[PDB]
Amino acid sequence: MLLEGKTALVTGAGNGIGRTIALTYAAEGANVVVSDISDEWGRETLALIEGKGGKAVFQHADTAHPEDHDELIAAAKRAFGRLDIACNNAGISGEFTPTAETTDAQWQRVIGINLSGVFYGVRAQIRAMLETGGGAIVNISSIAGQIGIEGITPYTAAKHGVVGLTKTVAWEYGSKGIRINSVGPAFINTTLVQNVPLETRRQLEQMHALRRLGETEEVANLVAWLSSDKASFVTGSYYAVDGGYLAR
Amino acid sequence: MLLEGKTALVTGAGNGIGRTIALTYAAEGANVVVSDISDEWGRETLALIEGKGGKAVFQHADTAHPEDHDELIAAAKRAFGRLDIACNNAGISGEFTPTAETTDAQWQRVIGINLSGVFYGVRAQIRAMLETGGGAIVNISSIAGQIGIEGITPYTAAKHGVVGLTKTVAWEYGSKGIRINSVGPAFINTTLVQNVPLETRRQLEQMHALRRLGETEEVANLVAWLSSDKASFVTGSYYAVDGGYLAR
Amino acid sequence: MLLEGKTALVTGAGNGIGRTIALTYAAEGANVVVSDISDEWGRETLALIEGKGGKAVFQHADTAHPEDHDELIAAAKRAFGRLDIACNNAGISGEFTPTAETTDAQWQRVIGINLSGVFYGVRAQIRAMLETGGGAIVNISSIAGQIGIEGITPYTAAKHGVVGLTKTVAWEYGSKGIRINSVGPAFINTTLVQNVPLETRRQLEQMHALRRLGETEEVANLVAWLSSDKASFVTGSYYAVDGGYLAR
Amino acid sequence: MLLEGKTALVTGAGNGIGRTIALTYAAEGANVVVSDISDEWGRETLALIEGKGGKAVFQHADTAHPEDHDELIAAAKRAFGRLDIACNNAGISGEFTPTAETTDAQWQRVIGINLSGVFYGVRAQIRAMLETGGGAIVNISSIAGQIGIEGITPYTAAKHGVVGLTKTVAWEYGSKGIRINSVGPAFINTTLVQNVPLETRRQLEQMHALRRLGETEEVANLVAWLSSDKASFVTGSYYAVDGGYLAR
Ligand SMILES: [Mg+2]
Ligand SMILES: [Mg+2]
Repeated sequence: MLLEGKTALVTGAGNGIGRTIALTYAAEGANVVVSDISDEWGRETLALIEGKGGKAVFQHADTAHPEDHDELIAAAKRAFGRLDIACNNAGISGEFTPTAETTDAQWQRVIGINLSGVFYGVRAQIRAMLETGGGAIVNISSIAGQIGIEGITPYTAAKHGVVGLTKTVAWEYGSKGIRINSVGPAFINTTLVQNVPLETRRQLEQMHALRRLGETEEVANLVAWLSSDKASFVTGSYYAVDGGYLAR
Repeated sequence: MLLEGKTALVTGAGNGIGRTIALTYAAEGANVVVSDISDEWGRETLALIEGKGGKAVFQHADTAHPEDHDELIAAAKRAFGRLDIACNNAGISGEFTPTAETTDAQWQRVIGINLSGVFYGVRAQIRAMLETGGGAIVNISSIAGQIGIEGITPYTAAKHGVVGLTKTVAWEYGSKGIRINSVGPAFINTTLVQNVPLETRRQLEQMHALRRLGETEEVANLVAWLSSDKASFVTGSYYAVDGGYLAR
Repeated sequence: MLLEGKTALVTGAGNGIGRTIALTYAAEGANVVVSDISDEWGRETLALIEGKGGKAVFQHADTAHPEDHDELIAAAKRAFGRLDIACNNAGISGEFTPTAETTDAQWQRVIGINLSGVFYGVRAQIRAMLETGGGAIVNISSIAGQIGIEGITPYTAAKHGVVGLTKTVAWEYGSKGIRINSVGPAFINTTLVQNVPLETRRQLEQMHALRRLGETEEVANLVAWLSSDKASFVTGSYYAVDGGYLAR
Repeated sequence: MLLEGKTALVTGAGNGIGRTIALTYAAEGANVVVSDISDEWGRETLALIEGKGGKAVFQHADTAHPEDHDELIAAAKRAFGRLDIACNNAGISGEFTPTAETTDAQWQRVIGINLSGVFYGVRAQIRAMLETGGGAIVNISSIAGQIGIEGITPYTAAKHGVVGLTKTVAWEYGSKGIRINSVGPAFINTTLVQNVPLETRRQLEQMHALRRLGETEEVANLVAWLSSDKASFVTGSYYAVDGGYLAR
């Protein structure tokens, strides 16, 4: 086990990559504070964990609301005594819309969830970890944190911004035992990409060196490693899980 | 003359890098729409342009307000008939504050000006330029768009976000006559920077391979070149003007 | 056990990072072909592996000689029957010498070992792995594959070259069952580094966000993970183990 | 004029991007030392320059031979008194060959010309510039200095290596007034790409945001700017001229 005895929080854990991250953290021996804006999906992730003999609680949060992060910290300390690990996993892309046609609401919503929500989490997490001797934070960025993808200017800006805030936090808090890294998935086999046409999926697949999409466990495995004491010299860094996407 | 007969917009043109960009645009023959949140400062840059025989007007805009960008486009159209070039110069980093102590207001203000304001500007500028055959946009990022600087998490996030949205927009509009690139200054001898102790400047200087700080004209020269038809194969890219800061 | 039943080759395995990589591979259950230019050092690493109950052999190779790579493949095939994993660990930077004073012999030696030797190894390893269904290759680069370090132009060139050839090979062989990635250590507490003055180490330490040097096990842990089936969506990519060095 | 009164050397100047660089340097007012391994092509470039009223000489060099660089320096000092500017422009890709099939001679030849030849030039140039108060060096890298291109492992490694050696030289010599930068062209309309099929050229074109190939003047214009006093805060940096290639 990678994470025996450690307490981990995961945001956006009711579905997709966040759900797998939560399940993997618990399989690696972590106590997990599952969070999602959906109570139904969040509680289902919790039930998944408990059904496999893991230790977890569910706490609702809208990560775009600063105040909800304090409730997350509170839940961790109350259930498990300390926060060792946090994963800021978040929103989706939004709809594909050219920049000239992108509305204020699209820009604001994507920025809110995928960038501001990460800052608010990271700020609360740091505070908590500083009390119990440090810890490890992983921010889920994207390949869109390194390259651009047409139609999703807001997400690209957000995901780049996550890569940046990882860098400055690493230097601000490295002395004090907080590691922080970003993870950059490419296209992963989750709901949204499952609903598009075989032709479009083949097109996406062909943008990867491995010529397939990734699985959520392939991302989670990385996240779990970066969250572990095996990663103790790893901070301020972007870790792709991109099947070679960025390499061409 | 790199820019004879062109019409350029410069945001944050009231002082520092943005003032010099505006002057250098006029010196290279462009008509200039001077913008700034401060009307007094914006009017001053206009006065310096006009003093040398340049053609310019001033138009107030709060670039954090989406609607004010329409007034800038309109001013360009009213004074000179079209928009050929835009430089989104944006602002400053705010006070150095570690992430765990950075307030909601700090985060929201710096994001709003240095990231959202650039998106609202790029959006408006694309729309305008598409009416008359295209043009060139230069976004001023920072070294902070590529590395972290302790104490300015919000600015680092924003400036990384700027590098990302440049990439997307370049692919979205590359066939439609629009080039867009980002510029990454390091520490530049502005009035703000001038006042810090010879010791602290000696510390900033030593972070550059040239072992000095840059001048605003060294930034503006690059911006002018990137805005010109000499740069006709240059798009989607980040151009440091950093005296070697990123190279170590 | 990340690597049960796998057979791994490690070059430059006689000491430092390469010795620890080899041990950690054996500890994770792989058979290990130990290689090094120094037979005494290579035999020592073999002895430490065998002492713990690991399965290993030693095979001399000068990795700068293309033909010696054939002897390494053959040793893997003779002792364990196939090659599943290879780590091209390569060497050291040589003496710090400014570019204008760097000799032909310095340039040619460092390029030969740290760049050409990696290409000859990757070439041989690809050929071998293609015979039995594929495998995983990890190239040890450096922070010097992403930034410059004064006095080691040849090493900087080589280590950047390693990051590049990783990218190409990943696309060339990604459909044929081969993953390849690069690892970028910063300054690591090897015997070489251990002997430098507490002052000079304090200067190297301060260049890392963790404000210390790394341990060879912190590098090897990453290498082992990247060599394993947990890393099944990871290819073409650079994975720092740099304690935050690149983040400023 | 950008370069009035300055003396510039260009390598690989008998054809393609190097020839255009030479012609542009001379149009910008520089005295030019044209160099190529082909005397015939080299002398034709010289005649082009002289026919437009420029000042230049031709000096043969094989840039893979260290000794030939001393002859280049000697020619500059003898004809024009000093070296202000140098452009290390070089070889070609070689044949497209998968890594497992690439021979020792292919790896050695491409590395020799595109990497070692750049180091040997840079080493000689530094020495010369240090005598007359510094200057500016531009290294022609490629998009292959940032990404991988299947079939050209040697060129990818070489072009990455050029990006790296630019970084360390910038820091070693920034104090002493030497600027050094790399330029990264994408696919440019030169002989080799002119001879491939419309279908293949359309495929290449489609890898650029501008959806066309670049022209040699678009590259030279950049090189000339980076070689000029307008670029005085620009060093250690990679400047794409890639039509947006790297941005996706
Ligand atoms: Mg790409
Ligand atoms: Mg740095």
